[PDB]
Parts: sequence; structure tokens; C-alpha cells
Amino acid sequence: MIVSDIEANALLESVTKFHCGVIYDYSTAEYVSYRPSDFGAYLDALEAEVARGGLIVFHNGHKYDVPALTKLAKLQLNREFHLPRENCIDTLVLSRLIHSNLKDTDMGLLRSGKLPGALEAWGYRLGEMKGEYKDDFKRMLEEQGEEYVDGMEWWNFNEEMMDYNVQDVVVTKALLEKLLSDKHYFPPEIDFTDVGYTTFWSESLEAVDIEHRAAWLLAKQERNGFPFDTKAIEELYVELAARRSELLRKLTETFGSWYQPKGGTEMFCHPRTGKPLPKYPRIKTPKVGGIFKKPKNCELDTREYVAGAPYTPVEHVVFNPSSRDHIQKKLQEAGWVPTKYTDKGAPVVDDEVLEGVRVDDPEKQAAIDLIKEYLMIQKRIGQSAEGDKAWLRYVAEDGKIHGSVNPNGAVTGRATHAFPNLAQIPGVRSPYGEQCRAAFGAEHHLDGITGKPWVQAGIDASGLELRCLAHFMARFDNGEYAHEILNGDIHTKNQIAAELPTRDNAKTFIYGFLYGAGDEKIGQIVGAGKERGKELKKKFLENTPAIAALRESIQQTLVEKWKRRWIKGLDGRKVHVRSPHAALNTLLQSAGALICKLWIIKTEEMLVEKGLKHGWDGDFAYMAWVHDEIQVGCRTEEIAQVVIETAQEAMRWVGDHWNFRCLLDTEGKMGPNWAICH
Amino acid sequence: KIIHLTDDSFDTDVLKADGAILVDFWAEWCGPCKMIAPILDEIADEYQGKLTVAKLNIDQNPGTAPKYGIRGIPTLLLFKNGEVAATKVGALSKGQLKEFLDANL
DNA sequence: CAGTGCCT
DNA sequence: AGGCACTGGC
Ligand SMILES: [Mg+2]
Repeated sequence: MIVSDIEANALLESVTKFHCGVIYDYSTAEYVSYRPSDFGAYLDALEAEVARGGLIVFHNGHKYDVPALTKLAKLQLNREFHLPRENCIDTLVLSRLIHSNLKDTDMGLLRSGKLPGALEAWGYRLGEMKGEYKDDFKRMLEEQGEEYVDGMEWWNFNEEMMDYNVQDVVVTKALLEKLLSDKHYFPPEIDFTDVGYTTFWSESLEAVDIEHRAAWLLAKQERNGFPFDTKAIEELYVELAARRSELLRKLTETFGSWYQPKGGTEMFCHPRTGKPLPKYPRIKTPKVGGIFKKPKNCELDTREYVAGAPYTPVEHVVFNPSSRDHIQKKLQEAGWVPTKYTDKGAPVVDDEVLEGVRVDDPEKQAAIDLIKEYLMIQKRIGQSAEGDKAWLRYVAEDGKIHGSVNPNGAVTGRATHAFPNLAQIPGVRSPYGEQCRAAFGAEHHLDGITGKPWVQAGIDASGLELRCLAHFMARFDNGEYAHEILNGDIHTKNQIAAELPTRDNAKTFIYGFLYGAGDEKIGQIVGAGKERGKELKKKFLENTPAIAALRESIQQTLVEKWKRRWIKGLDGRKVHVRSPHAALNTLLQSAGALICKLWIIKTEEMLVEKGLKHGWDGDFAYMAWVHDEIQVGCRTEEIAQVVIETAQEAMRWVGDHWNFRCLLDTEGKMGPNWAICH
Repeated sequence: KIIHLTDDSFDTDVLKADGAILVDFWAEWCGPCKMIAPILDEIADEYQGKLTVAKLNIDQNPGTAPKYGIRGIPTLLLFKNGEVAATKVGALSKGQLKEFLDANL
């Protein structure tokens, strides 16, 4: 086993030069540095470890170092270099698994200050190295009277860079040993820094292997990117911008502008008692000016101020439909009486309350709908074009949006998506969802050889949450619930268990139950509120004792205040439990998450074993994984058919693999884009 | 004796009026405005026949102030034949107002 | 940073 | 429930 790290001239997307690399070998206990001209030797050293059936540890190597080495080897040496997945370990991937209860700066992309909770020390140092190296580079520069430029610290190799590279390997080595010292994931009897790759994966908790396969495949997914119709979105942007203007014109006509105090420095005090009046707006008292200009032997002072004569400076403000404050201000002046405020005094002004607002003036009452449409349109404009993470700002030269994915960013094992978040694209059911969705699709990618558009295969795990629920209650009801889902009508049954009217109510209740939801939204289906809500969620449980037994068994295991603050996941990992009441949900969300993770892994593996190639230069390409669904680009219709059938096969395999008490299934759909494939 | 203006009556009461008109742009939430208010009452009783004092509350009539670039209140505009002759901002004392008036009148 | 909304 | 991120306002 060896531990390594490299320094290059840019992010994966545009890297062209290998600056240096360092290698620590456990079999020799020595650190070896490789400078710019030792690149070939560095690569030879990595392949030598592969030839021995060894292991290579990088911190974040799955997303950067490894693909970067493949790229740089070809560019700089015209050499084919591909480290096999099974020979690579990633301490970032391991940390996110073992310290899943903690956040991280995602290697410097997020500012520490904003992250809640604490941060593992070694992982923190590794993620701040670029910024630290940068700060030191500038220091030395602005120390020799030399101007600093954007990011020149990465342009050329230098010893300061070599020293940081060496330090990265010492820290990575320490993180590794720290991670391997966790007996839950790594049996104590085995020295994991002294075993071959097959032993490493086979003797450690299944979760270790799964997270590494997930990171490897998702790294490939990011590189593939999601074909995006830039033109279609620019046109939608023009359309939305026009509706925004028109709604602004109309709202500015309805709610005129006004004045507000601003820039007051001195406190206002009663002229009589001199008593400070804090509630009164701040004033300003000029120390110069009079009715007549200063004499010299008297001409009028043109100025507008008079020493000692105080005034309240003010600003002119125009109604802004995006301001919750303006809306609150204008609506109450229309007779609206806020029924619910925030824990800061401000009255709640969300779509639901605006929906309830009733004012006498008919034009103002109608303006509310214009305000609701305005806020929604701003939400779309922000996500598609104007926001910091807007689609139009992220589409790349290859015509694709390469969204980032943290394979295990959520406590439950779910992945997190960002830059931009492709797991929060408006659905087809919401306003403009059809156009937003249609903009992401295989059809927007033209085959490199034939120029023909690709086809998309969209596949999702059918009623995954309910099935996970069925599985866990099987030890209390013997598969009754699982049997009803597969043959009967679990929804109707739930409609009977819970004395609810329509069958859809239950179909909305259950998901509210699984995905957590107060008695408010709960009873909000039965007209009432959290009132009948409490009654409803109780009558349900009453008629479905297996769920009550389950909840109780979870409690007994965690609360004796805690006996253990974690729950065991499907692959054996520890799943931190934030609160006792959210325990069942954490369990269900985690099973779905882990089932979906192994599923997409097994699907890709089966495709490759069937001879299909993963890549735009191949037969298929993973474009997105949104929790319980995957969108895959396919070179042909026939291939899309194979991907769909293979995904179904993989899901069955996963269900059998973890002896699931409820049969698992998938539904697939073929089409040109995300709108049609869901 | 003070003329209380509105956005819609401004043009005829002020701009098309004959004689000197002192307009006070004010708001109920301004301390200084409340300070000069009494002063204006006494000024209206004194300058009758030479000048008319008028008030425009900027919250009830928001269209006029903007046109004159008001940045502080209370703002006093002395109009003569449809145009601003002089302008002072701040709670002037009774004494300071008389000088302002006498000098510009 | 507060208040909200989009997704599974 | 778990996430990301936009806009307003200090
Ligand atoms: Mg590195």
C-alpha cells in the first residue's frame, strides 16, 4: 500500500501540466518526491503498485488525482494510464462514510464558517491547503513588491508547492490510519495497510466497498455531464424576463412608491425634556449653514441646511415584488391582519398565507396573485439564468452541465448535489417545469461519430419508501404489508386504516407520514389542521399495529438519554440518529438511499459485463442520479431498452442481496429528454 | 389657516397659484416635522395677505415629493409663480423662518 | 442571515 | 425528513 497526492496547474476540467507528486510506501516507510520532469517515473511507480495487487490511497483521488493522471499522461506523454477502481482508496470517501455526522468544505469549495457543527481536523487541513498555499504565495509576492494575480500560484512548479505536496501525504497518511482504527468498519485483527486489494475490500465492512464504487461511478457521471439545451433556456429567459417586467409595471401602478428614513446618525431627543426617543427615526443635525451666507464687511445662503435645524434624512423606495417586507407593508395598509409571525417579529409572507389574505380593495386583492406569480417567476429566473449557480452560468464548452455530487453527503447515506443542484430542477407538474426539464436530455448531445442525437432512458425505483417500510414491518406482520403492495392496493388499505375520505388522501397521507410532516399539513388534507391531524395519524397506527411495533422496537434499541445514537444501515454502516422521533424516518430513508446506491452501481456493472461501454465515446452515459431515479444517455434506442431491462434486473439483484422482505421494482421510460422521461 | 394639499390638488393650489406659497413636505413619523409644525401654525397667522402656508404629507400623497428630489424632512419649498424660489430643510426655529421668509418674500 | 421554495 | 440556493436587508 502506498499513499499519494499530486499538484497540477488547474481543476480537472482544464488541467494540462503535472507539477509534482509524492509517494509514501508502507513497505519501505519512505517518502519520495517527484518533480515536473519525473512524471513518467511517478506513473511507473503507481502502476508498479497495481502490478503487485496493491493499493493506492489519495484524498479525493476518485474525483481528481486519478482522472487527472489519466488526462495528463495522455497530454504530456502520449501515454495510456488507467488506475483500476479496485486498486484505489480515497480518504475523503472514507471520512464521509465514517464521520457521516459531520460536514466538510468539499475540498475548499465551501467556506468553513458557513458549515454547521465541527469539522474533522485532518480533513479540514487537507481542504484548506489550496487557500493556505495561496495566502503564503501572495505573502512572498507582496513581500518582494510584486503584484498578485487571480491564481498564479498554480501556474508554475516551485518548492513551496513541493513542500505542501509532501505535507498533504503526511496528513493523508494520518487520516487514513485514524480511519482504519475504527473497528466497526475495519476488523481489529487485520493490519489494513499491509494487505492486497482483494483482501482490503473483502475483510472490511461492505459499506467501504460500496461507497468507493459509488464515488468512482459518480465521478464518471460528473465528467459525462448532462446535455443541456442552452438556446432553449436563453429563450425561456427572455420570456420570463418579459413577464417579470410586465408584472413589475402593473404592481408599481397598484402599489406606489414611498419614503423611508435612512442615513440618520444622531438620536432624536425631545426638545423639551431632552429625553432620547429611540423609536423615532434617526435624524441628522447640520453644523454648517444659515439663512444668510457668512458676511465680510449679506448675501443669501443658497445651501439648503441650517446649523442646529435637525431633519430626518430619507430615501425614496419603489415597491419591489420580491420584498417580503414591502408586501407585508402594502397589504396591511390595505386592511390585512397578520395571523402568524416569525420568531423575529416579521409577519409570515409565504405563498400559503398570501393565498389566505383577503382585502376589501378588489384591485389589491387581485394584485396578490400577481405577486405570487412574480415570486415564482423570480425563483425560475434565478435558477435558470441570474443566480450565482444558474444553469446558463454552468453550461460548459461541450454543451453540458457538469453538476457536482457528494456520493454520501447526507447522514442517511443519500447523496447531495450542487454547483448547480441537478436534483432540484422544477418538475413537469410545476410552472415552466416542462421547459426546464426538456432542456436537460440526451437529445441535446449529438453522437461524436454520426452526429445523431442520443436517446434517454429514465428509470426510477417504484414506491421505494413504502416497500422499505413494508420490509421492516415484515418481522411484525409476516409480509402482510409487502403482500398488499405487490397484489392488493396498499393505498386503499391505508385509506381504511386511517378513517379518511378519498383514496388519494391516504395516497398523500402515507408519503406525508414517511417523509415526515407535522399534524398541520397532515390534517390539512382532511380540511382541519394539526387538530384532526393528531387524530388521523393515531387512528392509522391503531389499525396498523405492525408499524407501532416497529417504532417501539427502534425506540428500545436507541433510548434506554441514549443507549446508542446510531442505527445500523443495510450495509452495516452506522447511521447517526438526530432525534428519537425521526428514528423510523432515518431508518427508512437510509434503506432507500443504500438500496438506490447499490442499484445504480450494479446496473452500470451489469451493462459493462454485457459489453456496453460507459462514455460519450461508447454506448451509454450516466447523466444524473436523483435519489431513487437515474437518467442515462444511450447511443441508440436498442441500447436504451437494454439499460431499462438491466436496471430492473439489478434492482431485483439488490433486493435478493439484502434478503429484502418486500419485492423491489423499477419502471423505465425512453425518450429524448428529462421532461418526457418522467 | 394652513392649506392641506393632496397629490391631485398640488398643481392648481401651488403651481398655478398667485402669490408666495410655502409648502411643507412632512410625515407623521418624523420628529423634526412635529417640531416645526407649531411654528408653521403661527407663521400662517402672521404672514396672512403676503404668503400662504401649505402642507403635503408624503405618505398620503406620494407622487409629488419625488418630483422635487426630497432627501430629508421636513422640507420647505417657497414657490413663486409656479417655480421653486427657495428651499430649506430641517426644523427651523420661528426666528430662522421669519428671516427666510422676509428675505425671500 | 432571515425567510422561502425546489427536489426525492 | 434529507439537501441546495435565491433574494432582500443590514
Ligand atoms: Mg490533493
